[PDB]
Amino acid sequence: RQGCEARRSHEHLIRLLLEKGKCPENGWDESTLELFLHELAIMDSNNFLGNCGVGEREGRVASALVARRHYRFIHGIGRSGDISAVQPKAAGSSLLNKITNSLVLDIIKLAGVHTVANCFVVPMATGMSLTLCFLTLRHKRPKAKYIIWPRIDQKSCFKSMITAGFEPVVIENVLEGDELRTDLKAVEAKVQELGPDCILCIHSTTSCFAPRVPDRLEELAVICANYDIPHIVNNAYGVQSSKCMHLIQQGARVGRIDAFVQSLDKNFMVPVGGAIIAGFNDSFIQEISKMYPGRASASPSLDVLISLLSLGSNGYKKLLKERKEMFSYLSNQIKKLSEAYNERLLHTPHNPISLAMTLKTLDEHRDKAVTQLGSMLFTRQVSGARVVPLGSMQTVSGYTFRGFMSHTNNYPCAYLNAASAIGMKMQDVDLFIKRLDRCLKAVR
Amino acid sequence: RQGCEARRSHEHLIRLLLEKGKCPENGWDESTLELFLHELAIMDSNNFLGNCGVGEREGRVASALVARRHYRFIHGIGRSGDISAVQPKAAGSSLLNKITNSLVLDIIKLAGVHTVANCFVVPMATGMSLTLCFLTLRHKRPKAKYIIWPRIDQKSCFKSMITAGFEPVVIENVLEGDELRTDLKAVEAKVQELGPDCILCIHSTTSCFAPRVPDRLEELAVICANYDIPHIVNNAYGVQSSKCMHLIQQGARVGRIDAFVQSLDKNFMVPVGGAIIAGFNDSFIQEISKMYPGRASASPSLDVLISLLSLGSNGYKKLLKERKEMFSYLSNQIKKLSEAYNERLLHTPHNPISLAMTLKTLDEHRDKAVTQLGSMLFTRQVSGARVVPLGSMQTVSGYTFRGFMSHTNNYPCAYLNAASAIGMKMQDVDLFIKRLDRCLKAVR
Amino acid sequence: RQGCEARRSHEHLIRLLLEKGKCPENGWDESTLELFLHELAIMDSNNFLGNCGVGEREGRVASALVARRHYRFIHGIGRSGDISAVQPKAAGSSLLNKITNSLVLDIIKLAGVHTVANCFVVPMATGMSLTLCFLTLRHKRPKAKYIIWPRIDQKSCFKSMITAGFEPVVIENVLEGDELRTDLKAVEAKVQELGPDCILCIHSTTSCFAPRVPDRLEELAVICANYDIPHIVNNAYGVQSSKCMHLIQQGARVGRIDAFVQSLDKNFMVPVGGAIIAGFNDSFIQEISKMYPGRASASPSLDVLISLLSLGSNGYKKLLKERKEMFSYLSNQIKKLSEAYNERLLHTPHNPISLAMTLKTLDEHRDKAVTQLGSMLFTRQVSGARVVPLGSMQTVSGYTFRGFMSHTNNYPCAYLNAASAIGMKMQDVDLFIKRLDRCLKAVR
Amino acid sequence: RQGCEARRSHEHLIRLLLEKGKCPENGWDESTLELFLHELAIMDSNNFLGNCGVGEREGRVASALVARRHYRFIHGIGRSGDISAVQPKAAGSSLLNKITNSLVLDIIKLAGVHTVANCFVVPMATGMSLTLCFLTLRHKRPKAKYIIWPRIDQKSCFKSMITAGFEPVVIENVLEGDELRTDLKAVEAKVQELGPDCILCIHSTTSCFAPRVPDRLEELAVICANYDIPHIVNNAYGVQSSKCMHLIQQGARVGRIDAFVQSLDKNFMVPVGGAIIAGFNDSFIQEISKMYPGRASASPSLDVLISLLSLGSNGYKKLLKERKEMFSYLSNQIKKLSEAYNERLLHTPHNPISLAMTLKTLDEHRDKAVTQLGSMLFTRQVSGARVVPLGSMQTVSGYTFRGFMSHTNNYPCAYLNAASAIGMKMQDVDLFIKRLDRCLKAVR
Ligand SMILES: *Cc1c(COP(=O)(O)O)cnc(C)c1O
Ligand SMILES: *Cc1c(COP(=O)(O)O)cnc(C)c1O
Ligand SMILES: *Cc1c(COP(=O)(O)O)cnc(C)c1O
Ligand SMILES: *Cc1c(COP(=O)(O)O)cnc(C)c1O
Repeated sequence: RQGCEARRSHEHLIRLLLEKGKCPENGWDESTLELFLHELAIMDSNNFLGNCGVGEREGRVASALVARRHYRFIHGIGRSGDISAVQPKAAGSSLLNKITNSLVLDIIKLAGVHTVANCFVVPMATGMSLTLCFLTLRHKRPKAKYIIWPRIDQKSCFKSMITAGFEPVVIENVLEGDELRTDLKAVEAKVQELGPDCILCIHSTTSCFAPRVPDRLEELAVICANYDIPHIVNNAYGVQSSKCMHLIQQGARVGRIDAFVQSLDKNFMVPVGGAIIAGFNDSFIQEISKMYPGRASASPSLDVLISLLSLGSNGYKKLLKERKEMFSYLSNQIKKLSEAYNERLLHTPHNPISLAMTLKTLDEHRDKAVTQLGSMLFTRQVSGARVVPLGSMQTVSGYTFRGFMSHTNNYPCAYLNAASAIGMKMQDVDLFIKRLDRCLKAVR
Repeated sequence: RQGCEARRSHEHLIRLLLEKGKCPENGWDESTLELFLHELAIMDSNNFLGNCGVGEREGRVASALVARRHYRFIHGIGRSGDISAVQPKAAGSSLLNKITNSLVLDIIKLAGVHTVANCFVVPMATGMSLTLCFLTLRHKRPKAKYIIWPRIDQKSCFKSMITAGFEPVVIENVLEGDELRTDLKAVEAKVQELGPDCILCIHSTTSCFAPRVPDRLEELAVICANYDIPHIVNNAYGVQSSKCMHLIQQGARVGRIDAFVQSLDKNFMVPVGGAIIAGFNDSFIQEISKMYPGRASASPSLDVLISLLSLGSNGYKKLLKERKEMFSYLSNQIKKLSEAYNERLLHTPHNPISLAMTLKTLDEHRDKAVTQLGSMLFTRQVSGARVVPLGSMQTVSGYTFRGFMSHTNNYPCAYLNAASAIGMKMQDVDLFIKRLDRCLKAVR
Repeated sequence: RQGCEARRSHEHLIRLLLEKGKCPENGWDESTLELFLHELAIMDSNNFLGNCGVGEREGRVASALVARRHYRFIHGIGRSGDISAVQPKAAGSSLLNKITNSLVLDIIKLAGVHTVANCFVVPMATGMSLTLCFLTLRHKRPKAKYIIWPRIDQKSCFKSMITAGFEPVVIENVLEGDELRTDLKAVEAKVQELGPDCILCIHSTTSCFAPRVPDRLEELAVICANYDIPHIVNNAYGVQSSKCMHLIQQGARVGRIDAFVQSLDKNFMVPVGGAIIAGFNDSFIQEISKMYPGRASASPSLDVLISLLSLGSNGYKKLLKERKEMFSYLSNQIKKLSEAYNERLLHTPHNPISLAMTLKTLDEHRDKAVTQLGSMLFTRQVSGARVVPLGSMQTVSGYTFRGFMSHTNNYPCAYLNAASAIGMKMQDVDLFIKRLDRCLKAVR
Repeated sequence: RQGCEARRSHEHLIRLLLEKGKCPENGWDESTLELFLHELAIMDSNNFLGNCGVGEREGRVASALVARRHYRFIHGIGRSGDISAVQPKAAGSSLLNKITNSLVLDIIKLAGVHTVANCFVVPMATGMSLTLCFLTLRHKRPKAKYIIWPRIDQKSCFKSMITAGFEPVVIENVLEGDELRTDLKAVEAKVQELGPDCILCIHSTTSCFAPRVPDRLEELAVICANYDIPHIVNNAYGVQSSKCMHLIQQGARVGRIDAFVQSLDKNFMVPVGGAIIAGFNDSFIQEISKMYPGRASASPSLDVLISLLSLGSNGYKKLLKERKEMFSYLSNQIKKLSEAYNERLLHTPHNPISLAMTLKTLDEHRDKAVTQLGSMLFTRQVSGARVVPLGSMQTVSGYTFRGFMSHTNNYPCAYLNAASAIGMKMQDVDLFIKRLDRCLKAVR
């Protein structure tokens, strides 16, 4: 009796997801969730009882291990041409995809950009996703050859411009105290020296390693609005930061932001290889969508859908709150640990995720020591702790960087990065701090 | 006693996979396979006991459902810039990826291209994968604007040229009996009318729907070799066909093939969204690899690795043999079924996968009937049976096709497609034939 | 859409199960099966979304891996008063239990005992289930002290009588050709000698190792009926035999059979640990059930339900046909191998499952050759093959057997056992034959 | 590389388990756990790559879903002669069984009975396991006919004596304040009256529903020792109580305790159906084990092994601490709620798990108000909450109880039960309190 009435309780919660398309506040139980997924998957034609297929793409699976791990979703997302089209052979995977995007939109508002208009998950890394942005803009701006780009030493966002077949105009950053920041004069100087006509867009970055900080999106938004140049923001892991997101929201408010791009794995704790393209003008975001040729994996969407339904927005809020606390906590431990070493926490207030500590007391010249500290942390099972020494030469797609990983040619000292990224735990910091200590003692 | 000695038996079979990198002849038991995968996954730093992470990309997972369905592989494939580089934080996923590619190479030889030099799985559809080919060629051929392309009515392979920012030079096909084939005169005519300098490459297609057939790769290979123009073959679902593959092998032999591109889902019965880029010149295939910006999903590779280890090459040989038999069987049933309807099997011998049956006895003009047959098969749970009526106008990225889906502007009659793609079963044909019959009777 | 009409299809198969309680003719698809189970599990109170529990047995599960591997079925079957009883806290578990027993009833009819009245799965193996039968009979026959038992050398069925707290009266078998068959005169003599009121039951055995054969149930059914003594049949792995089953059907037809018991795993290829108790007196089978104190595991019931739902009655029949055929094959092959060694196949026509080959030409007196042969096969990973030398002495629970494993005190010769049990494949026979020959050559 | 040194880490934890047989202090990671299990399962002969089987019990599994959900453990535990015995065909199952019993021994020490000598998991629930105890005692005391049993109203433990084939001698409890406690004088009187040789055992009970409290085991242990009678303790859910456990430890210290039995699920949050039999005479516990006829399910053993390996001893202690605390909380909260309704918390200090609240102010004589209250809570999805009106009459196995569910013939008042059992959360208490108040307001 209370049996089929128990079902209704899960049902109410699924109806709510579909009819409003926002995250649940509290996460779903696994039971509700898997129920939901089986429901969807049986909607796909490959999962019809007594189907017959005489096509070349019938979603036949050879290995039951493969079918089951994908919850029997096989046909991917989109149609032949358009990636945002309801697949006629896959009603269930189409709806998976629709819901997923909707949930992600919901979170992006929740995270600080309450005026975001439209977004979609794309099964590529952030780099290739940025590239798809550029490939779309080419068709809108025939004359353009150049992408203006405030320097940031990440091989993927840089390569994305070159993979799209454009030329990066590398605007160095300005040292303001400890921070490396947008050189607004140099940016406007280039627009004029090259002409709005010849600029594909300005390519800015929020989330980054200190001592760089998030670009001055407000001012760039204004510049772009004025010269009628597209603005594309690399927000790889900025969704988890209130500062980064408000900055984007304020940019949209006073000027022009055409699209911002975020990594799924970095913001949602899922496997690498997916991303979100998002914007404020609905039709442009659709256009980037339609520029994608063919059907794409449904795997990244499924993960994010699974992850958000289990968390609910309250669970994501909790991860965000804890990242903020873990950031303060990591900073204070590094203030304490540095002072003890006559090093200091570099003063980088405009960067809310990443931190840097001086390594001035290390004789890199005589006995490579900054570098020896590098491999030492890796072996001692510390990861994500980046060491940046002086005088790093790296070549990438032909362009040579001087001072690579410091986002500038001559930063005053070598330092060490650490970050409070989402899902970090207090044990992470304490182990890091203890192991760091141990490592320092063995070098100086 | 025979306990730890039982382990050695699985071990021998894993050692064999690694030391030689070819498929097992007979498939592995699931036990060996999952053992193998757990082994690999524990090699990834995110799965180290007592790891600490202070980075922004630590492969943290929020949902255990997500971790487990990916066998705990989280970090994806490649490094920041280069997709073929051993990820230092993911030794296990790097090796997964290496082995996967190696296995796929092994199969491509087994399938008919015994001189293939190098290949790699890429987590994008075939369309975007073709696009990555073009984006790579741009940098090698600065002057090029045009891609010469023997017509084939598939929105994705066509869009791939435009997404890469080039212009498709659409070479119509020549009607030779029932077959639509490469117009070699028109192709060479364009090379000269435009100049080798201005051609990015020739973009040919093997696997396709009848009455088109695989392009004359031999002759095009010669043309491309002569005018020093790159040759890029769309082999979307050709791996499963001995004719298609030998054709590619013969092309490489007498001339120039730079890369050929295949869908994972269509050739290996896995979820959509992945592909294989392959070639004969090692360094070029590496170059396309390095053109990809950022880390990519490891999901498609895992599926193909899982699928091939379970099948072994003998299992794949068996699927291939059965596709050939199911093709004969499907043809004979359609000869019988057509003759009974005063229709006929179109004579399309050079096409080994797809078949077509005349629908001349259908009054599309008066009562849409060809089209009514279309939705009717869909509702009756038949899929992959394509109906192509006369006078189909479709626009795609600006270009309008006249006679769309017939690969020509004025094909002599409407017809119906059916194909023997891999993993098809005799029940598929018989259900198709029965349901087709039922559908015809209700229209004529 | 096509999507929602899809669920309809699976609901149809499920509805049909619930209504008629019969096995599907054709196996269910995994998707339908897992859908079905998820519906059931959400019906247990521990899986309710709003539930709060303040009891001692609330179905709380600590480990997700444990929860998930049992499809979230936690409460077991029954109530502490009866296992046949519906659990108020677990309507889904309760439903699973009823469905299972119903399907199993179906298959017992299918397999040859078309007049079975009642049965139930009990999560104890065949031995303890026989004990549960004797324990029930105790309260029905206060004076009874003895169980009359035609000898079969298997420790579980023998211990069952002692565990139940009764005294086995071992009745020797009578050599007839090569066969060991029931000594009917000796059985009726013991009845007469001890007096019927002192006999708890007669305990017969159908399935058994050659040269023994299924007891003459018809004659025993007659004796039992005439002397008004309970007849309990050990049918551990007789469900897979039309012969054994027909013999039980015949016994019920001509005389008296109170219960027969079968192993879940031996007859249905599920893990060890469950059984089925069946009978013709519905009231009496209910009494054996109600004699069980407390709740019981639902795991074995779940295993068989999954198995029968995936195989369908057609799948199970196929296994039974394949078993018959492998029996002829294994037999012919052993006829052939024995000749080459001047041994022969013992003629045991009345045993449909198990075969015996003479080992008369190995000198166990002079050199363990028989014994060696056993361990030799064991090391070549042949399992099930049983070697029986002359004059084995085994004491079980204080009772000594001469010629243990031969079911008789003095059997003509040493022999080797081999059987065709459900799921055996030709490879099994060929590998066994090849390895036995290699082993025979070694010892000689 | 770092990868191969990784496996080393998990092997270390595994080695430590095998060597010492103790619970890990900190829980295992799933990856280590699943690695471990896979190693074990490949050690069973049914999982051998080269195996051929020609037997009746070869571990063949028809369904992959069944195979996989049991981690490919198929053969069960033991041999048909003894369950403590190593299976030659299943070294991994055999190993799993030994490890499980060892961990469980560890936890029983941990939980308070530090002098336990021996135990084993048996895949029967607590009732049948008590039966297995009486069945063993039969052969040890041929004259014994009676089981002396201080009354506790729970049908499983009562039926266990009857199922075993003995006659319960029900000893009424003595009202002491609000509590029902053992009537020691009446117990010793029955011994004297019936004679020790006619008593199979005395059967006491620790865990139980308030107002009953754990039997005075110390006094009973003394009596039992003096009169040389076996003492069997029903400890169904007492492992989670330091009090109940200390009381068993004390009884063993001062007098005689032959075995005590506990439920797997009630004490370890695994599914229903398993139990643990433990004692201080190692030889005697071995006899209870060897009295089991045949192979048994390994599922319950697997559940607890997974559970204890994931929790670790630290995890289990945390659950026990949380249970104590929720008891105070639930108690204070019930003290508060009762006052508002002019009811009181019955004073039952000696019962550490279960609480009782008076329902003296509801007129069950006039209007089912007590009974209504029960069904009312049931519909608001409160489970475990038990309502006990005055003068309930229940006949179990032909024995009639007055005031059934109250453990006495005439208890002062109707009351409501609530318990803090392992895994209870504050939400449980708050939801129960809120809903009980809403239900109390309704009835009045
Ligand atoms: C499948 C296929 C493609 C690739 O399509 P995607 O959806 O991008 O994988 C291209 N051309 C043809 C003819 C195809 O069949
Ligand atoms: C992660 C990240 C990217 C994107 O890298 P992918 O590997 O392509 O996802 C780009 N720029 C920065 C600063 C990043 O942190
Ligand atoms: C749980 C319980 C039992 C055992 O019940 P089963 O259903 O057989 O596991 C026995 N006595 C008491 C007091 C119990 O609470
Ligand atoms: C299998 C078998 C049994 C039952 O053995 P269990 O291990 O208790 O399941 C009983 N008698 C015979 C002849 C058997 O083969």
